[PDB]
Amino acid sequence: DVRPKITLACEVCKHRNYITKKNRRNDPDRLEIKKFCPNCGTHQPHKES
Amino acid sequence: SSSRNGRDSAAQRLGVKRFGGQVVKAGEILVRQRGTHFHPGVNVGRGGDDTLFALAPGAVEFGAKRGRKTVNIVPVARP
Amino acid sequence: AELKITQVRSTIGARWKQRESLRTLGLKKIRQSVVREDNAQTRGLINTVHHLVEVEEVG
Amino acid sequence: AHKPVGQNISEVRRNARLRRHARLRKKVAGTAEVPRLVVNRSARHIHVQLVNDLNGTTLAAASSIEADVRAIDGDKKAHSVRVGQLIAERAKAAGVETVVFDRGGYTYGGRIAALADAAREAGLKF
Amino acid sequence: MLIPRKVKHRKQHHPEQRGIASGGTSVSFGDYGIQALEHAYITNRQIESARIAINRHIKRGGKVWINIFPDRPLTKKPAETRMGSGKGSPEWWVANVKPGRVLFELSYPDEKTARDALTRAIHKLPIKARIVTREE
RNA sequence: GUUACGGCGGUCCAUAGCGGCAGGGAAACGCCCGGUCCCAUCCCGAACCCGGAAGCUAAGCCUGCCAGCGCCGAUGAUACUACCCAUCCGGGUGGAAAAGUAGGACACCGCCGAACAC
RNA sequence: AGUUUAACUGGGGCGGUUGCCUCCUAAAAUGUAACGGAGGCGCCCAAAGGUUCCCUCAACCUGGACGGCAAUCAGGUGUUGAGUGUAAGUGCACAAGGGAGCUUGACUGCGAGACGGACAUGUCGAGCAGGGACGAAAGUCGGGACUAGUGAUCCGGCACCUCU
RNA sequence: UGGCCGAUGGGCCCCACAGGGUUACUGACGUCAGCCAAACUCCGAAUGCCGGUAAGUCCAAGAGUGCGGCAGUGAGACGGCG
Ligand SMILES: [Mg+2]
Ligand SMILES: [Mg+2]
Ligand SMILES: [Mg+2]
Ligand SMILES: [Mg+2]
Ligand SMILES: [Mg+2]
Ligand SMILES: [Mg+2]
Ligand SMILES: [Mg+2]
Ligand SMILES: [Mg+2]
Ligand SMILES: [Mg+2]
Ligand SMILES: [Mg+2]
Ligand SMILES: [Mg+2]
Ligand SMILES: [Mg+2]
Ligand SMILES: [Mg+2]
Ligand SMILES: [Mg+2]
Ligand SMILES: [Mg+2]
Ligand SMILES: [Mg+2]
Ligand SMILES: [Mg+2]
Ligand SMILES: [Mg+2]
Ligand SMILES: [Mg+2]
Ligand SMILES: [Mg+2]
Ligand SMILES: [Mg+2]
Ligand SMILES: [Mg+2]
Ligand SMILES: [Mg+2]
Ligand SMILES: [Mg+2]
Ligand SMILES: [Mg+2]
Ligand SMILES: [Mg+2]
Ligand SMILES: [Mg+2]
Ligand SMILES: [Mg+2]
Ligand SMILES: [Mg+2]
Ligand SMILES: [Mg+2]
Ligand SMILES: [Mg+2]
Ligand SMILES: [Mg+2]
Ligand SMILES: [Mg+2]
Ligand SMILES: [Mg+2]
Ligand SMILES: [Mg+2]
Ligand SMILES: [Mg+2]
Ligand SMILES: [Mg+2]
Ligand SMILES: [Mg+2]
Ligand SMILES: [Mg+2]
Ligand SMILES: [Mg+2]
Ligand SMILES: [Mg+2]
Ligand SMILES: [Mg+2]
Ligand SMILES: [Mg+2]
Ligand SMILES: [Mg+2]
Ligand SMILES: [Mg+2]
Ligand SMILES: [Mg+2]
Ligand SMILES: [Zn+2]
Repeated sequence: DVRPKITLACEVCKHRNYITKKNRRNDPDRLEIKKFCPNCGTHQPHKES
Repeated sequence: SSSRNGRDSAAQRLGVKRFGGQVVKAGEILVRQRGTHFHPGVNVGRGGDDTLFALAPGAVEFGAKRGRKTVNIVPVARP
Repeated sequence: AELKITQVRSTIGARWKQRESLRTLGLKKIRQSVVREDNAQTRGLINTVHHLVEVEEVG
Repeated sequence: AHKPVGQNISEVRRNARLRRHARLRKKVAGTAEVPRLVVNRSARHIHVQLVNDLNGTTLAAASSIEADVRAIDGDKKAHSVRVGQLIAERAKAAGVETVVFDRGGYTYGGRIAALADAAREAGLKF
Repeated sequence: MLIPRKVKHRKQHHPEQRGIASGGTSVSFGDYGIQALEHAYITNRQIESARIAINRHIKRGGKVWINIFPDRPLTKKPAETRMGSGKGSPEWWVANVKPGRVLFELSYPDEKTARDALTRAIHKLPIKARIVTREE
């Protein structure tokens, strides 16, 4: 849809903490980022969903 | 016959907002300039949108240096 | 020193700032006599409202 | 007969040096408690000053020119280390311990790095 | 038929005419010229007609100048259209004029014939004017 | 104290810039000599960095002189305008430009560090 | 059978517009209308973000040949006249302009005080706690140079919790 | 808008690879000068506004700001100024 809608989840957490938009046409590979989510209290890569 | 014009924008109400020699308190805004009509000085913050403010009580002071315009705050003497 | 001020024309239809300056001088009704100090500031007042007042100088 | 039809490399070089130092100088707000440590390097000597921009007046400085330091036959790494130690001990005598370093327009590495280290483990924490 | 060949925009606001004409207040180029008196519009048609009147009589000798040039557009809403509905279309171009301006400039041998031609130009012009020479 | 020296600095940053002319290598400055080791070329030791001081101040820098050009700028007037006016019609007091003109003008100054002298 | 079938409108109707952004009109604080003059928006971006570092053009005379007025060039006047994701204005060489290296701050919870708001809202922001990023460090880092890229409330869907 | 060399119209009567619009053109640049602009400003006021100080009306305007009860009004006209 020109710009799909993507959620990001922690690994131990598994909490839909971060949400962001992308161009799926030019990025068919899933998005990887290192970030922070509060409750487990430390940085940790977030996955796509 | 019909017109294709007639639309406009809002009115952001920009422009300097604390004038030279005034007494301003911490976290106070000084100007709202689209471009860099002015330039930060000691105790002045460069905003996320080219806005100017003060990081310490005192009296604002304009002044030209090197042919530009820069704002600064002189801390008024403590009574 | 001292000054004698008397308004010689009515305040009606005059610039608002001029009317307020007249109130400052303290002239309520036309042709009122008032005595004031000869300061540069009152001199400026009279100069500004000169078309409405006449000044008679005493002392 | 000389007719200039272009630009000059060394002239633009000096201008560029001043330019690039300008970025850092812009930020630097170094008071008497936190003066700015300026480093100048030549093709034959190195010079360093410690100044408080508030008055634009220096506090202590040294360079390869002084006879005792020139007495060192080594190269400019050794010269820089010795000069940095002199700066450190002069600053200690004057009573200044914490300062900020100015890249002096040159890129970090080599002689500048040696000077920085020497100043660091000479007691000058910055 | 003088007309600017391209501008930023095809229409301009109403004018302010107040003020004494400063530009070109003194004859310079030729040796004789007209000088207007009162604020007014001058249409491209008027300018061209005056140019024709001057030129065709002067014939061979001498050459003319035109210190003015009609630049600012104008518009007039066609008849039978209730006012409103946006600006009209441009009809003619006009050049402004202020008291004391010089309109035309001539360098021809004889003062009498120069005066005569410029007098016809005056009569064909829309606003008062009069002769003036180079002298201080 | 002097200096025909180098860095950092100032200044409602061109009265301080540009152009032409002449001169400087004791020290410093530049250019400079070569790339094992640091480091770099989206290739190149051009840039940077590094080792050394054989050479030279041509370039650049500096200083001195030149009004060719930039540049600052009177008094005066004019434009302009706050207020008030007279049955429009422009004047009375206050404020006072821009451009142009005589002219001015080839920066000044602070702190440290180098060669001569004490 | 109960109903709906807009307003603006220089009478209505037909046309055109309906929110947002830029400039002018705007009378040198702000603001300030018109079916007035002119233009765009309903995005883009894992980098076009952050940071560190290097560096700066275009204008310019000549052409071992193609190759020309212009392709790449270097010598040696070179001060934005070139440019800066999407219009205009405001800015920008101390870069907001490119390249690279690394990497995620396009963080988490707060927020001194302000700006604008009739109101709901909308904008800016130093500092405090954890962790991380770049740089040895100094420090900068809470999205893109800024200003458009937007939608209230209800009803519902989905995940986690030391709520009932 | 009017002038100036104008090589080179960045080009032409014979195209020589070389003399002239030996030919009235075009002539670019720039320079001499003279206007114009709401979306041009290398300039730039009187006004207006915001901030500080001081005197005055200070037997009070009935001055301001906040809070609280109360309704109107959101059909303007004209004149002077831009
Ligand atoms: Mg969240
Ligand atoms: Mg606007
Ligand atoms: Mg008018
Ligand atoms: Mg106007
Ligand atoms: Mg006439
Ligand atoms: Mg020697
Ligand atoms: Mg080499
Ligand atoms: Mg030389
Ligand atoms: Mg040289
Ligand atoms: Mg000048
Ligand atoms: Mg000069
Ligand atoms: Mg004077
Ligand atoms: Mg009056
Ligand atoms: Mg009259
Ligand atoms: Mg003047
Ligand atoms: Mg019913
Ligand atoms: Mg209707
Ligand atoms: Mg109607
Ligand atoms: Mg109709
Ligand atoms: Mg305004
Ligand atoms: Mg209204
Ligand atoms: Mg559109
Ligand atoms: Mg990046
Ligand atoms: Mg070259
Ligand atoms: Mg960037
Ligand atoms: Mg770039
Ligand atoms: Mg608060
Ligand atoms: Mg911490
Ligand atoms: Mg922060
Ligand atoms: Mg942001
Ligand atoms: Mg940002
Ligand atoms: Mg509902
Ligand atoms: Mg003239
Ligand atoms: Mg203007
Ligand atoms: Mg401007
Ligand atoms: Mg105003
Ligand atoms: Mg005040
Ligand atoms: Mg009372
Ligand atoms: Mg009440
Ligand atoms: Mg009520
Ligand atoms: Mg209503
Ligand atoms: Mg109404
Ligand atoms: Mg109404
Ligand atoms: Mg009204
Ligand atoms: Mg009416
Ligand atoms: Mg009115
Ligand atoms: Zn987690």
